[PDB]
Amino acid sequence: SGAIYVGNYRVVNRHLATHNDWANLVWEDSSRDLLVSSTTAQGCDTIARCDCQTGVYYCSSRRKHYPVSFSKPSLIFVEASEYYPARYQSHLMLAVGHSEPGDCGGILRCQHGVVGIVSTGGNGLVGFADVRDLLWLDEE
Ligand SMILES: COCc1cc(C(N)=O)no1
Ligand SMILES: [Zn+2]
Repeated sequence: SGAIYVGNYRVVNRHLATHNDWANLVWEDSSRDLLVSSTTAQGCDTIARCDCQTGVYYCSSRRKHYPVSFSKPSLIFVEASEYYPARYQSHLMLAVGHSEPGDCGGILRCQHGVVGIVSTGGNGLVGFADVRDLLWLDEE
């Protein structure tokens, strides 16, 4: 589990979005595993605006943050997980690291801020849903 709290937006994995999220929906995209909802209180996070390929992510299944190198966001085939069938996911970055389903929502960060959230795992990789292209998160 986990979210990004930027301005008055909550960014969650689409597959972990709650009824309140859907009832306060700003934007969602199944192909990216992302959903954004409204918040009453302003959040503490800053979104990275960069093309970094190194950062640090939180792995809840290890209670640890790990430094990783990651691929640029792309359209990637993802094998079946407990929460999605095998399918293509867009805007996905991969690193070598540990990720189980419950790790979804952990933040990947670089020197510029939040890069994305854990979205995929298995076979010794962790996949992150990028948010750095979502420039509208920084206003309004
Ligand atoms: C004026 O409150 C609007 C509102 C409600 C919510 C919510 N419940 O998620 N977020 O913003
Ligand atoms: Zn960066």
